[PDB]
Amino acid sequence: LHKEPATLIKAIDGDTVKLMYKGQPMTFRLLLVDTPEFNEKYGPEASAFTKKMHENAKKIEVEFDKGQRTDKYGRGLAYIYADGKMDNEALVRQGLAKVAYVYKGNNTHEQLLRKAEAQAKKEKLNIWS
Ligand SMILES: Cc1cn([C@H]2C[C@H](OP(=O)(O)O)[C@@H](COP(=O)(O)O)O2)c(=O)[nH]c1=O
Ligand SMILES: [Ca+2]
Repeated sequence: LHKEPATLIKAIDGDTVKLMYKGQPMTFRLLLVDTPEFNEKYGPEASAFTKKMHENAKKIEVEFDKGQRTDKYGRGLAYIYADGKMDNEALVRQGLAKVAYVYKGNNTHEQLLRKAEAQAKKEKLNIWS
């Protein structure tokens, strides 16, 4: 798997973001995670966490997995990195997302994320308190 450039266009919520990728605007959905929707508990905090991660980044990258690159809604499915740090991992480690939507063939970073989730639950963070 490999990292490719992208630039912020705009925040959407905890697990979706609008990025410019290969010079085209696209909505991206983070692989292997589920943040609460804005209107749910820890939804606002998830959206704030991801928004901040992308605003503060000098460099954003997207990394597709081996399988499907777009979902049925036309959203890109990727691991996204902010200054080298994986958003997907960072959300789970903070208890602001669960591991979820693990489909065969797009699951390269599953166990990395599950390790992060175990550590978040151990610490009873956010969604696990
Ligand atoms: C994360 C992810 C979501 N999805 C689809 C499945 C879900 O379909 P349904 O909308 O039919 O439930 C939906 C969940 O996204 P959200 O969690 O953003 O709503 O997006 C994928 O198909 N592939 C994926 O890798
Ligand atoms: Ca969600």
